[PDB]
Amino acid sequence: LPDLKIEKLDEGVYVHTSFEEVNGWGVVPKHGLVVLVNAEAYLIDTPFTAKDTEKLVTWFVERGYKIKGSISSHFHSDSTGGIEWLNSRSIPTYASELTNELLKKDGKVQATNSFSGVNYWLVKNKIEVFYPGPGHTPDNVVVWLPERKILFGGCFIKPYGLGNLGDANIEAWPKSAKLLKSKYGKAKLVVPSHSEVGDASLLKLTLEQAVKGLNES
Amino acid sequence: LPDLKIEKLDEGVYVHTSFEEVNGWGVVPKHGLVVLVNAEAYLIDTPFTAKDTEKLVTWFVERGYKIKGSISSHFHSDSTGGIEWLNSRSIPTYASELTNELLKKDGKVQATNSFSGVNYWLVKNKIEVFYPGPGHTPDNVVVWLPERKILFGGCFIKPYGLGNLGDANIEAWPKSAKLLKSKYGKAKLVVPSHSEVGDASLLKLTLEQAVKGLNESK
Ligand SMILES: *C(=O)CCSC(=O)CC[S-]
Ligand SMILES: *C(=O)CCSC(=O)CC[S-]
Ligand SMILES: [Zn+2]
Ligand SMILES: [Zn+2]
Ligand SMILES: [Zn+2]
Ligand SMILES: [Zn+2]
Repeated sequence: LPDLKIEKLDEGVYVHTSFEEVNGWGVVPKHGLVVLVNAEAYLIDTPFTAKDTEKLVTWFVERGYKIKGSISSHFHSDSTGGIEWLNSRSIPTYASELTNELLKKDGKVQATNSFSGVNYWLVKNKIEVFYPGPGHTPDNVVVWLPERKILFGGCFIKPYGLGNLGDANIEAWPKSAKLLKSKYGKAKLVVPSHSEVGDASLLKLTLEQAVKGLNES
Repeated sequence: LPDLKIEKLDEGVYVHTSFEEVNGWGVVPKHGLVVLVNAEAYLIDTPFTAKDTEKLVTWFVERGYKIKGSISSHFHSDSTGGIEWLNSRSIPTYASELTNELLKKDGKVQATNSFSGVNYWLVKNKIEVFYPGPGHTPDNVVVWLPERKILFGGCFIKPYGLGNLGDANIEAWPKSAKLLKSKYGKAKLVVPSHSEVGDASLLKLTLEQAVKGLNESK
């Protein structure tokens, strides 16, 4: 129910929070980012709804920033909710190939541009996308911002509990978390989708929950 | 929904973590400490509920420790949630004079013992309470453990964002963070209520947030 929030996180980096009812978890807040790249902006994950997606887009257009593109970390509606609206406005949308396949599998609108592999540059030297392997979902990817040493973990970063295991790969999660931790331990900030912001320690906490998660199975 | 956990942070120093839903912030983790003193133990902040408080108290008595007393960093329930139970079970509870006055204004059970001023020693040469001035709340105070160079920052230490500003004093917070920074810049470990443990750098980060808070508010 709470209204969308837009808080500046660091120079050129904003955190947008939307809220929505989630079967069994009640009202859950979702964090995404809006990266500024020379008068232009990029959305890292869309708000749950098309309305909040537009409010977000509009908020930044009024501040002088054209929306150059949007990237979704995984297929769950809390990262892809506003893709139909964005595409209708001809705004470039991106998602991994695995993500679009899952979106198509569940009867959802897909991103216009796909990509795959270990690393992919949405924007050279400014916005990099990394795939640690299956965990929260088979397709989950993270977003790295070299300049600000900021990492958007999305729904892969689950420091206090693995949450929604509906599409989780609990067998692979610990291996994927190990990979992510050694790759971005240099992170100054880690932004989770459902937890508050922290540092590189959130990578360790996630690894422990995953490990715990598999043992616990 | 996540269960209460008690992890050893140092020698004679544990970190208790409890969770609870908070409108607008989701499932919020809450850190508090448990300092040991000769088979005795003091509670730094209490879990949200009486039940968690009970499990906490037990885990330690169960280990052969007497619960000498408890102290709450500020009035929000994530610090005073179990004062009712601690009093019921006749256990020494402490809260600042301003804290007990706010608890009383909010129709909440107060702490048996109060205290005022800048510095107050819950335990001389071992446990000290300090009041940096208004910030996260008009009453927030911190706890310093001299014998370990460990400072429990409380909900005043908000290194990556100020958080729930409902009772925050935005104008005063930056000066208080300044005072706090210098006063305890010699900390080896700063423990936040809602973030992971770190070192003195968290004092710097908090100040920056506060300042960005006041500038961002005018
Ligand atoms: C973590 O998964 C907590 C539940 S929020 C949710 O399930 C939305 C899709 S990740
Ligand atoms: C910091 O305030 C994060 C939210 S926790 C809260 O608002 C209740 C205890 S201060
Ligand atoms: Zn998800
Ligand atoms: Zn999610
Ligand atoms: Zn508080
Ligand atoms: Zn708090």
